[PDB]
This record gives sequence, C-alpha cells and structure tokens, in this order.
Amino acid sequence: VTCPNHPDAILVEDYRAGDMICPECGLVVGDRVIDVGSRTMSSSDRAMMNAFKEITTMADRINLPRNIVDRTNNLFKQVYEQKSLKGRANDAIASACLYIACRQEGVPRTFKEICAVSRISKKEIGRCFKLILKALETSVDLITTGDFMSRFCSNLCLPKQVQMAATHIARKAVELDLVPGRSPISVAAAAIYMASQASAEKRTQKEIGDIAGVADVTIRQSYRLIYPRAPDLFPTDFKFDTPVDKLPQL
Amino acid sequence: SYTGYNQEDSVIMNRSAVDRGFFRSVFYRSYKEQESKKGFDQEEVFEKP
Amino acid sequence: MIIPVRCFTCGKIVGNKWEAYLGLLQAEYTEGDALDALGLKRYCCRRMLLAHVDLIEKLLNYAP
Amino acid sequence: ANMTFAEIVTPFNIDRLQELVRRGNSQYPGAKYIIRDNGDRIDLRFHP
Amino acid sequence: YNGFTGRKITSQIFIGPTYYQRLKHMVDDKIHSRARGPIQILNRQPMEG
Amino acid sequence: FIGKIPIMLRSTYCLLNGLTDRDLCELNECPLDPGGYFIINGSEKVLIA
Ligand SMILES: [Zn+2]
Ligand SMILES: [Zn+2]
Repeated sequence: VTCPNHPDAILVEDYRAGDMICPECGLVVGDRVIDVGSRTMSSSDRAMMNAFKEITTMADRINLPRNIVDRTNNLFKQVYEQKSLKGRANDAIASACLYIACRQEGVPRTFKEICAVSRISKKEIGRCFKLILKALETSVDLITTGDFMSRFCSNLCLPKQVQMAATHIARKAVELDLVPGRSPISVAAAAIYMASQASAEKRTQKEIGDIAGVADVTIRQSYRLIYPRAPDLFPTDFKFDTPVDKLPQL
Repeated sequence: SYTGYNQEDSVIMNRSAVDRGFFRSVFYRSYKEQESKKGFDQEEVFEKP
Repeated sequence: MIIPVRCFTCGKIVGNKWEAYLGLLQAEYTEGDALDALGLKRYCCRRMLLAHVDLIEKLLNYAP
Repeated sequence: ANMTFAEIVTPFNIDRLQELVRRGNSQYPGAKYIIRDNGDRIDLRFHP
Repeated sequence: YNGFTGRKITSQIFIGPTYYQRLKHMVDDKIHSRARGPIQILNRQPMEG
Repeated sequence: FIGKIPIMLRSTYCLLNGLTDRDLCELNECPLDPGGYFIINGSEKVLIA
C-alpha cells in the first residue's frame, strides 16, 4: 500500500494484464508484477529412503490406502528429524508409525496383524510405540469393537445383519461392562460367535479363534461371560436361526 | 450458386430451420479436485473462504 | 432421442404422429401406406418419421 | 473490444476522447486506460 | 423461384435429400486475443498461464 | 498372495461375463459396449497390436 498522492488503503490485483490496481484512483501501482497462476549418490536416509520403500512394501501388504502411508512417511520423517530415538531399529519404528497411522485414521490394526507384516516382536513395537508417543508428544485413542466387525465378518463373509447384530451385542455388552478387564477383540469375537451362533452362518470357535488369533479358551471364557445375557444382548431388530435357549455352552 | 457466400468450400444454411432443432447439440465437461495433506502442517480443506 | 415436434423444413406438426405410426405398422400396413393414411405428402415430412430412431425407450431401463 | 490503440490527446480531438472516456469497458466504443504525462496508468474499471 | 423477387431462375437446380454430419471443430473454441496481458517473471516475456 | 493383475472387460474373468441385458442395465452398463479395454486409474486404456 502506497501512492504518490496518498498512502494506499487497498491494492486489488487483476486477472487481466496481471497487475495491482488502486481503486481510490485506478492507478496501476504494480505493472505486470503479479503472475496470474494465483540411489548411490544419496547418503542421507540411504536407510530412511530404503525404510519408506520398506514402509510401502509392509504398509500396503495389507493394502492400507496411501493417505495413511503418507502420514506414516511424515511421522517417520518427524521421528527421524528429532533423532532422540535415532539409536533404535528403523523397521520397528516404521511398524509403530504404521500402527499409529491406522489409529490416526480411526481404523487401528492389531499388533498381531502388524507382526504378520514385520519381524519385530509385539513387545519391541509396543516399546518403540511408547517412545514415539513420548518422542512426538501426541495423544492417541481407545479402540472400539465395531471397527473390526467389518473385515472379520467379511473374512467370514457374514451378512451385514449378523455383522450389525454382533456390533450391538458388543456395544450393549461394553456399555454394561459385562466383561471387565478384557481386550475388545476377544469380547468382539465371542459376540461374533454368539451372533454367528444366532444365525445359520455358525462357525466353530477354533475357526473364529484362528481368524482373530485369540486363544480358543479365551473366547470360551469370554463367551461364558457374555452367555448369561445372550438373549437380551441381541438387537431388537433380529431374526433368530436358533433360540437363545438353544445357544450352545462351552 | 445463390449469393456468393458459399464459394470456395462453404455452405449457406436455413436460419428458421436451426430454430426448430436442426443440428442443435449439448456439451459436457468435468473438473476434478482432490484435497490433500502434502505435509504434516500444510493441509487443504474444502471451505468457503 | 424423441420425435421432434415440428418438421425442420416445412414446420408442419409431426410430434403427435409417432404412436399412430407404430399402430398402423402393427397390423399389416407398409411404410408407404401408413404415411399416406396420416396425411404426409411432401417428401420432407415423410423423412421425419421414416428415418427416426427412438432412443428414449432405452434410457428408461436405468433405475432413477 | 479487447485490443486497444494508444491515442495522444491534442486540442483537435479533446472532446471526442473525453466522450469516449465517459463510457468505459461497458459500452463497446469506449476506452480502458488513461496515461497522463507522469507515466501514471490509471484504470477506468476501478475509478469510482 | 428466387426468394427476394419471386422471379423464376433461368437454370433448373439439382435438389434432393442427403445425410450430413456435424464435426467437432466449433468456432467458440478457437477465438482468442491478447493486448497487454500478463508477462513472465524471469525473462519478462509475454505469458498466458 | 503374489500380486494383482488388471482385467480386460467382458472377458471370462470379469464380473460382466455372460450377463443378460436386464442385468447389464441394472449395473448402469451399456448393453452395446463392446469391451476389450482396461480400466487403470479411472482411465480406459486400449492395447494396439
Ligand atoms: Zn491510490
Ligand atoms: Zn415438412
């Protein structure tokens, strides 16, 4: 803002010639000043550079979208830059970045899953995870059962109605805290089991257990905890294939 | 040869037939925009500026 | 896609003769006789119906 | 109505040119700039 | 017959129906003009952008 | 698991193989579309012999 006759108060710019005009006078103070568009050599991150190739290998082995991966790339870059945690294994950090991004996308993947795509022990990933939370000073979120209702039921090819019924069963169970002290997945799988046991799409606990990775006794225990309320835990919009009375015991 | 306006590869055409739908057409075109997080702070978003 | 309402050359109203034209070809009429039973006697108004392809009946197959 | 031609002001064409500058960028036979002696290029589109 | 004066035309004109097509090159897409437009920044040569 | 291969449309490995016109219209597809091209990042690619 300036003019020879007055100190300018406002200077609009134009799409035409591309210049700055001053309406208290029309004077073209600016004159076409504005632009109308308004390996072997690498040493740094030879290992970082390779880590993102390895991030891209590991992250999309499970086919997670690129937006998640990009922040995972940004997360590492950040973790790399501070270098407080520089003396640690890169692949664990990459894997921990990956677990975080899924949570950051509101769709966490289990360490068990994250282990499937990496050599890092769940312990070291958890350890590195903590260090990153401390390193990057950022909070996280709690898990929800329904976030895994989709793919597992998918992996069982279960219809949405069973899938949705399970989610309510799970949801009702946690609101009532019917299963205190338990991981969400084990409780969810038993709900899925109960749900599958409430439909024609029944499956054995071992198959479910095999899909979730949890112990078949842990489901069996979790089932024992939810079974007292098996009938009332179901959603009001449901069509039994087997009476709750006829729900098996184990 | 009528009035010389169709010489050397041209055509004269009826104006009050164009007004009844003759050779009328439409034209579509699409535009893409994608919001993106290029950096950890540089982030885009759809909103009314 | 749909029968025009007016012949491009004369201006005579054609858009009300498509269902009657199909109804005459339905029974036994030849295209030369059905066009005479409707009163189209210039060869510019007969081209209108004789060479019309009705694409609107195939865009009604896609659910809205 | 897009391409222009700079015309120097002389006492032979003062009235016609100020008439042209009365109507700018809206009527077709108009004008879209005034360049005074100082080099000041003012724009008729923004002048109040 | 001539359309302006109603007189007959001495020659006889060859007339009949044919099948024409409308090509894609329309004139709304090929007209453009420049008069003191935006310029580049490094070499200060006229730019379109 | 190894990878993913593109699929030429209307082949024996496409989702449109051996469908009737009542179902081709139900997926918003044209019954007259010939097939024989790939869909890669939205675009439609064709291989030249
Ligand atoms: Zn000013
Ligand atoms: Zn006619």
